[PDB]
Amino acid sequence: DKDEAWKQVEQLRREGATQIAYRSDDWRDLKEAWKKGADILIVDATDKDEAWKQVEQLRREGATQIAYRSDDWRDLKEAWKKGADILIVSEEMARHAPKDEAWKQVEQLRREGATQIAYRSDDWRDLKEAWKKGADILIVDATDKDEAWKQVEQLRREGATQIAYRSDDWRDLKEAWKKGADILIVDATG
Ligand SMILES: [Cl-]
Repeated sequence: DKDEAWKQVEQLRREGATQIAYRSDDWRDLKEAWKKGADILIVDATDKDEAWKQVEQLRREGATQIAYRSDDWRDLKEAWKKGADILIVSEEMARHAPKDEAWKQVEQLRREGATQIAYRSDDWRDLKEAWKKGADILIVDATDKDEAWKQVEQLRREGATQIAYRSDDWRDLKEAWKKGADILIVDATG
């Protein structure tokens, strides 16, 4: 629900968070979240066609940290061309053309100015290996909050510099933040 999701952004802003993220398929929803305190606007392209047009509008509106969630490297490339600077990928990307072709293609983009790769997983080893191969942002997606907070904590101890965590509940996001997460993704897509 849009109203409740926006409220999560607002409460996190009131708590002092400065790297709030917001995930939606709709640029108008993302623009409102931006107004309310979200700095990272995640365009959800997971089941949509030409979702890079959402990136185009957000670019026009003046947002500077637009992310694009896709496991299709050609689609991520087009999103980058349309103004996305954070490319959010997962294990599903290595599905097609095995031998890191997809990963390697997103790595070519990472060499383009401030372009960053974010890798999401619910699996610790997956996340660690993605970090080793050059992921800039590590999104802890385990739904066992106990396991997720242990992973946020260990990433901090191991020196990961941009740990992210996703929830539909600002209270969980605040707990992740306290434990070392810097990027707090409000995600009411479910
Ligand atoms: Cl995401």
